Amino acid sequence: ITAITIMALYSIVCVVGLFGNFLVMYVIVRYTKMKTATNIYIFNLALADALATSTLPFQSVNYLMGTWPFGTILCKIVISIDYYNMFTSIFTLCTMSVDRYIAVCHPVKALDFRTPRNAKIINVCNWILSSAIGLPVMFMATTKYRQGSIDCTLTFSHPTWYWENLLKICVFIFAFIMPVLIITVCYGLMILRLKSVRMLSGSKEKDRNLRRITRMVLVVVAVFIVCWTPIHIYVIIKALVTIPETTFQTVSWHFCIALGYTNSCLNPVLYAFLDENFKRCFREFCI
Amino acid sequence: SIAQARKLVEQLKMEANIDRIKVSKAAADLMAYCEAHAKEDPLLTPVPASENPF
Amino acid sequence: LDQLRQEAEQLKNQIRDARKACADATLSQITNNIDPVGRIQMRTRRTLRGHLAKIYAMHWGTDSRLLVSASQDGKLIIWDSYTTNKVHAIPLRSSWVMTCAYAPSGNYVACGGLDNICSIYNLKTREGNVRVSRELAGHTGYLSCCRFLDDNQIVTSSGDTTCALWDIETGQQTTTFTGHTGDVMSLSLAPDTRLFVSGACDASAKLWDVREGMCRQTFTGHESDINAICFFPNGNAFATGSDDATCRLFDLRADQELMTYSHDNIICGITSVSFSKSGRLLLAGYDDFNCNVWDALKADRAGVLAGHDNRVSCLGVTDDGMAVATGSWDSFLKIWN
Amino acid sequence: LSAEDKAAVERSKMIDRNLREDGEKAAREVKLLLLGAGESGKSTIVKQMKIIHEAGYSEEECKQYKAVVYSNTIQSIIAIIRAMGRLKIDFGDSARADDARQLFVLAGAAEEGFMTAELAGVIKRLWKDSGVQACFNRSREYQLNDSAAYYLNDLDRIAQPNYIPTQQDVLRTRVKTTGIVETHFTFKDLHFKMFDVGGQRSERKKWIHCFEGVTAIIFCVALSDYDLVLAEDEEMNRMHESMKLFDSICNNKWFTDTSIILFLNKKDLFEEKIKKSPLTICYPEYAGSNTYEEAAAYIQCQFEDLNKRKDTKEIYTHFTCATDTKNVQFVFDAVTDVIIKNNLKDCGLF
Ligand SMILES: Nc1nc2c(ncn2[C@@H]2O[C@H](COP(=O)(O)OP(O)(O)=S)[C@@H](O)[C@H]2O)c(=O)[nH]1
Ligand SMILES: C=CCN1CC[C@]23c4c5ccc(O)c4O[C@H]2C(=O)CC[C@@]3(O)[C@H]1C5
Repeated sequence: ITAITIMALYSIVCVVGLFGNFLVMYVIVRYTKMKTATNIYIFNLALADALATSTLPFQSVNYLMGTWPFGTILCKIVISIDYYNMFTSIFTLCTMSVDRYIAVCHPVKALDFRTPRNAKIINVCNWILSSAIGLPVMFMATTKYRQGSIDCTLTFSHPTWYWENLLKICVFIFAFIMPVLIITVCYGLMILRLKSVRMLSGSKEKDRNLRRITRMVLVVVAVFIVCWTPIHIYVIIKALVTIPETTFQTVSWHFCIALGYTNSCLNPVLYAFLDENFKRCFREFCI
Repeated sequence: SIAQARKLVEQLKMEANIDRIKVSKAAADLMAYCEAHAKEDPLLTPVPASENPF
Repeated sequence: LDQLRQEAEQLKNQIRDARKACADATLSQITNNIDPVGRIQMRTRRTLRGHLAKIYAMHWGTDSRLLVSASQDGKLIIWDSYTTNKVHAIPLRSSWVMTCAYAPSGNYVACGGLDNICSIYNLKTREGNVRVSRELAGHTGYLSCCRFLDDNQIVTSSGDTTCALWDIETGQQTTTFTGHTGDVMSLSLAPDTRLFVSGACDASAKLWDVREGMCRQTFTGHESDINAICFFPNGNAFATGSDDATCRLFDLRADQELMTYSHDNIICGITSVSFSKSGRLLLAGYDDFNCNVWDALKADRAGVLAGHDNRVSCLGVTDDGMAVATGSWDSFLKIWN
Repeated sequence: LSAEDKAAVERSKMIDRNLREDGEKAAREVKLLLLGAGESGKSTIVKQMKIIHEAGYSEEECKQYKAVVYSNTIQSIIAIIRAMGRLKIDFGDSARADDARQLFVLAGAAEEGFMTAELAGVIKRLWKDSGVQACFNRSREYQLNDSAAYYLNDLDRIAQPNYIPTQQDVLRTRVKTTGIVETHFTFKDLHFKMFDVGGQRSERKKWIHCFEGVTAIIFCVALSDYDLVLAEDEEMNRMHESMKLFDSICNNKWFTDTSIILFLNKKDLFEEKIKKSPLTICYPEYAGSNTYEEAAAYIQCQFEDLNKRKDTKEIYTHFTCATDTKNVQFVFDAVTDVIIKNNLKDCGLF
């Protein structure tokens, strides 16, 4: 009995996440402030999070019922949007890392790429790359009305042993091996640049905000890594070691799925926890 | 000293002797100038995109 | 000896009841029938970026396309606001500059500040780069404002409570305007270029004749230092902005204040004032990161120009009146339509 | 989009490249703002930083100060003579009245100090008079130049026809300026720009926000002003005026993150003045002894108590004698080391 008393928490978390993401999208549009490249990157991350959390009730219907009456195209877009928010969140955080690298470590030439046109181009082409790598799961999504249960998991053409694990390996090596390594080496370069020598006696007022932004980006990256590592290592050890099934293994899997999904709701309260740009708007509207 | 104390008295002497028109007439003249040149003020009548160089 | 004040005060009373004698109406009472301007919003069409310190003063041009802006970083940038370019970047001998000016011919740029020297830089060298041509000296205080009259005469104001009219070629003070008991902070030139007003920290604005050289009228009413002044476009009124968070529209013919522009929950001083082409809209730069857009006849807030991180410090409306340029301490100029 | 105005864009790019280089250079320097009341030694500190961190003074720069030195000596001796009228002091000799009249006769010119043989003789004769020395010894009852004794004591070598000012002669020159005086030097691989607004006869409020963001404020307070008086109301002291000026500057909203370095200047006069004039003239509530160490510590304590942000910002106090190159050098080394370690404290990770 783990399905009747568990849907309320999922529904509350998903509605709080979508409300926070909607409030984030609301406070960047047609405002004189909220224009810089990092903030529109946070906009892109928030819309990806909103797209992730909008499909939480539609996924939870099959758990709270055991039947999938939604439709063929309906599961064609929920498994495709799941590879969306996994791939483009670590690539948005990857472009945040190279944005901070070209700002602090790099010289004043940072005022040659900070223009929002290049940031929008980077965001659009990043989504293009994510959709180009995610079109196979649009192509190969269907629902099978099996006698044991109903399922619409991803299938493969000519499986042998060349298409059932190469996808898992390629996803794992292009979600944590590729971008987290460059993120970690970029923060290493950032810390050595910032703490090998002293700092110039410049505009502290316009530098404390930059330091706070870098701190918030580092906190976002750290919470994303700690909330997305266990599910990926569980996937790898499931697909390679293939341990025999157990009750506590299933409990661990169902816990780590929610731990992976909770990033979409943790982020809007995270970057608004300590930041003066959103706090006065929140205080004005909360009255 | 005495020269400074006499300078502002001389200035107030030459300042109170001017002719003052009524507030109503001057304000009406300001109003009439406001309507007379209102059609050539792009801030009052903002064209969206046609003749604005910006 | 001590009986000069007891008749200076009766001269003041004569002035005040002569003003009250001809005050049978007011501007707000007769403009109850003119239609309101509604809400006048303006979008930032251009964002002139490239300064690295607090911009302190800017001035437009007669061609209404180029402009000059002076910043704390010792830079006079002569821009090209159509394409957002940087035509010139003049380095200053002293980075302490509080005012800048573009000549109406467009061939000269004045700057000045805490160095107490008004530097006239020639833009049409006919040989090479922009270099200094005149260094007008003689002030004993910070240069607060300077407007060109033509290529050979300039009017400046200083913190030694005097204004001056300089001949550039001889380099001397042709005329000196005294009478202020506080530091002059801003002067505005009349459109007919024969009179000019100047507001000082003694909470008063004085009207001066350039050709003769004496004060004619002294307008009071403000409760703090006047930081800004601007003639109404017909040359027969002028608005003043002060540190007591009010603007005032004084009239040279009625010799008194007609209108006050103020609102509750506004406590910051006014740094700049300017008028539109027709003078219907009065633009006032504030210290609360906003540039209010008042109606000069209804005394109500038509619009607001937000978008500056730091204090708005200088305003400018073009000769053809299309755009408003707003400088600020966050090193950004903004163009509005 | 394939236009002819590519030249304007390239010129703008060259402009912003040069401007970015200049901004990088300007962000990598230490800005010191010298503040304080009048006759507190700010310009002498400027000249000392010129001496230490540059070539000093050349033959032309020394020879251009000779007329100003002569004018300062003439002004100090005229002030000393004219103080006899307001102090009612009899001359030691009857010929000193004729000497004073002759001094007024030869000081008719108001362009520059001449200091001919006759002027040298008359000032030397007036300098040995007991009444003149007595009037100089009661200088606290009126206004006198602080370098009067130094200039008039070596009057024999000053008044030579081929006299060239030395480092101390240029250094102890009381000269009036109008604009802001800023000097450039380099020290400990750091460029220093120093500013002074002492000659700025204006309102301090209207430009004190122009120095927001400076690295340090060196507030020069002369210790020898405790026994002096102000000749405007006969109820205000120069030390109290300097104290309230420091209270304004230190607790100003523009200097929240500025290092305040107090320079308690003219301690060498304070040592020779504390033995005779008590500190109770300035502070009526003083209960300590009339010794130099306790009095200097008390003035430092009062100036530190003028602060209202002791738990956030620390005032770095140093005693200086601004005409001593070695003491100024040592105090400036301490100041630069404090600035450098506070800049390392500004370096952090987040
Ligand atoms: N005996 C003695 N005299 C000193 C010392 N330091 C400075 N002075 C003198 O004090 C006067 C005002 O100086 P200054 O011009 O800088 O004023 P200011 O710019 O602050 S308004 C100058 O004539 C200096 O010789 C010192 O240690 N000992
Ligand atoms: C934390 C939830 C994100 N999920 C996305 C889809 C999937 C998944 C993840 C990682 C890599 C995959 O290839 C992959 O496909 C799926 C799978 O095989 C089971 C685990 C997941 O539901 C999970 C994380």
